[PDB]
Order: sequence, then C-alpha cells, then structure tokens
Amino acid sequence: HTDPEKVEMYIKNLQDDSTTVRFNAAYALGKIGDERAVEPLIKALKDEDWLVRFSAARALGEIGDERAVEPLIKALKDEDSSVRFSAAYALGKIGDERAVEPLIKALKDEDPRVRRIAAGALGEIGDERAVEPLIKALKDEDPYVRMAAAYALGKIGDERAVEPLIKALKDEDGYVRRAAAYALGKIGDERAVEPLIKALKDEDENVRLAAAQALGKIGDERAVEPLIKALKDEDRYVRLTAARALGKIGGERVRAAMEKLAETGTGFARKVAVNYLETH
Amino acid sequence: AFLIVKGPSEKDNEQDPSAIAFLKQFARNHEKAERFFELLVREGVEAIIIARGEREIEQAAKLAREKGFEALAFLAEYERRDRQFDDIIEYFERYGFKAVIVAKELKQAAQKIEEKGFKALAFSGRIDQENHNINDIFELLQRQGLRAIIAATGLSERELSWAQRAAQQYGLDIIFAFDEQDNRFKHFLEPIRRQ
Ligand code: NA
Repeated sequence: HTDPEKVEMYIKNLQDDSTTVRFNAAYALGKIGDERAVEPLIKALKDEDWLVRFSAARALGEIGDERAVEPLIKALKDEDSSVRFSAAYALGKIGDERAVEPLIKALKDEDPRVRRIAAGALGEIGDERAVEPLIKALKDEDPYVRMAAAYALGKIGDERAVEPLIKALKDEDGYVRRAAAYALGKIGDERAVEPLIKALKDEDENVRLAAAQALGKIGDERAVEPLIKALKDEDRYVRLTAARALGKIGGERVRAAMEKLAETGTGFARKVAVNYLETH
Repeated sequence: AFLIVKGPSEKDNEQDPSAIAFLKQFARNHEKAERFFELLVREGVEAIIIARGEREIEQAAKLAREKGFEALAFLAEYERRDRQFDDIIEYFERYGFKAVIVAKELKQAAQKIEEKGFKALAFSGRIDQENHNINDIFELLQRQGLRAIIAATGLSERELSWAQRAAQQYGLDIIFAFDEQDNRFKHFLEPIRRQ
C-alpha cells in the first residue's frame, strides 16, 4: 500500500542536514507520487546541493501536479545544468502550457542536453508556440539538439517545420537527418516527398530507413519507384521498411510495380511483390 | 559481482559536494568515492558501453570509436575463463577505454587486478525497492562528458530497456547493434518517459 507513513517520512528528510538523505528522499517521493509532497519538493528546488535540486525537480515531474510548473519554470534558470535539465524534463512530463515559453528559453540554454530536453519537452507539450523556436534549434551546433528539435517538430506535426526539416535532411549529422526524416514522416507533407526521395540515397542506413518509413507515412505515390530501388538496399531494415512503406501507399501504382517484380524482380524485391500480390 | 577498473592515469574535492555525496550510498570510504569521483572527471568519459561477457565488445568499442568518444566499459561477466579478468586490463590496450565496470560479491579478488597497476573499486548492488536511485550515476557521468550510452549485442530486453530508460531520464543517447524498428530511437521519439 502507498501508506503515508513512508510518504511523510521521506518528506521530513528533505530538510535533513545530510545531502544523501535529502535527494534519496526526493527520489522516493517521485516513485511514490503521493501529492502531499509537491510543496516540500518545491522548497527543495532551491536546496544548496544541486542533486537535491535535481532529484526534487525530477520527482516533481514524477508526481505530475500543476503546482510544480511555475517552480520548475524558475528552476529552468538554475545555476546547475543538471537541475536545468531535470526541470526541463519534469516540465515536459507535466506538460503544462505554462512551461512552453520557459522551455523556449531553455532552447537557448548552454548545456546541449537542456536544449535537447527542452526540445523534447516542447514536443510533449505540443504547443504550436514552440514550433518557430524549435526551427531555430534545427541550427543548434549540437547534433542532439538539432535532432531533438526535429523530433519535437515532427511530434508537434506543424507544417511550418516541413521546409526547415526538408533542409535538415541535408545536415552533416545522420541522426538529425534520421529525425528530420522521421519528423517529415509524422507531419506527412507532400513537400517532403522529393527531399525524402533524395534522402533514400543517403550514406546512412538509418536516414534511408527513416526516409523510407517517412514516405510510407506520407502515402504519396511520387516515391513508389524510389522505394523500389530502396528494396535493393544493402541495409536489411531499409529493405523491410520499404516493404512496409509500399503496402501503405497502396493502389495500382504499387500493384503494377509488383507485377513487374513478380515477373522480373529478383532478391528481396521479388520476395514482397508476390506476397503483396497475394495479400492485396 | 560489481567492480570497475581504471587505467594507469597520470596527472589528474574541489567545488563538488553533491557528486561525491551520491557515490557514498555504494562506495564505502569517504575518500574511496573521492578517488573514484576524480575517475569520471579527468578523462570525461563520453560513452558507456554495456554488454554481458566477447566479440560483442569490439563491436561497441568500434561503435564507441564511431563518434569520437572516450568510452567507459560496463558488462556483467561473472565467472573465470583465463584472460577475461586478465584481459580486463588489455581492454585499455585494445580499445583504449578510460574505465571498465564489471558486474562474485564475496571473494572479490580485486588485488588480482590492482597488482598490475590498474586502479579498481568494489561492489554496488542490484535490484532495490526505491531506496537509493542507482541510475543517477549516469547524471554524474553526464556532467563529466557522458553524451551517449552504447549497448553492445546480447543485452536482455530488460538491460536494453534499462539502458534506453537511462538514456531518456538523463538526456543520454543510446546506440544499439527491440532494436531494429522505431524502438532503436525510442529515447529520442519519447524524450520524456511514461507510466
Ligand atoms: Na549501473
């Protein structure tokens, strides 16, 4: 049982003079989630030790109470980058729209993980206010931010990000390109079809994997033939993805491209043409 | 078991009370953790390799050498088999690790390793009912350059999830070797965890 005997016990250990007992009590508060711990952890958001601030920030997002937003909103400006991350993580876990503008500021942080998690947090909130700032994070020097901004821009699904993500399919890092491809797949814009088709000729076996799945999500038929040559991909999963992504873009355009592969197809391209022409 | 190794080092408390404080739950002496805190700070380990026991390691070490990372090894490895324990020190020679963690609670023949100029530690612990969050070592390592985890092949679906969960909760990347569909980037698709 979630008995309050342990709850209020760790709660009183937040004012303990031992750092270890403090944040270890904050972690138990997050794993318990009993809402009688919101105010004690809000006071712990300014503990002299950063980990107690980190643990209390994380625990506030674990309880999921609206009263932690504005405290965590101020905890975004914490001196310690881990507390800034934990508050930005917790704000994304609470997902209150009050945190959008602070997380937009955390998109301009210095820890490339706070900006990374502020992006991910703004993706969970899904507030269209965060679209334009996330587009600026598609130019952040850290790839994990560019990639997390791309993932967040696709989770928001706002069309404003399409062309910024289209130009993010030409980024030097393959992970942000993996995200920009996955993002444009979730947004499902017809504009991204031609750039994702060119992304099917990417050196990264993951960008080809996402761009294949993306074009399957978009369901556009301009990528039917670019997915046929993707069925001859050296990466196994890009081939299987294009097999999945072609069953999505159904119709005769894929059917007529299957009967030419049930006749003149070889390898894995023949393998799914017969199986599709079986299960139309 | 549970045991970490350390290279020969060279030149190496400061303004860091909460980090050594988090080591105290598992580390024994107050200067024990204090020396193993400076372990993470100097080299600034940027990658944690997770495995079990052998060709799996050269894949992840290649994958650790795949992002310009000064990695740190971690794996199960339980019983003896020649080398292994002896080759723990050669991981630093072969793969250039900055530290290797090996998961024998008793016996703990650590002097078998630290005899040949290789610093080591001791135990830590496994499953615990929310008494002390062991996972926050990733956060202390994150401040010391840990930008990504790298999961070698052979990890169970729990260790895969635990490392991917640790990738979520600490803003860490994880690289695989579920590991073939969208779950290969679940920590990025879902940056914030769930129920
Ligand atoms: Na561990």
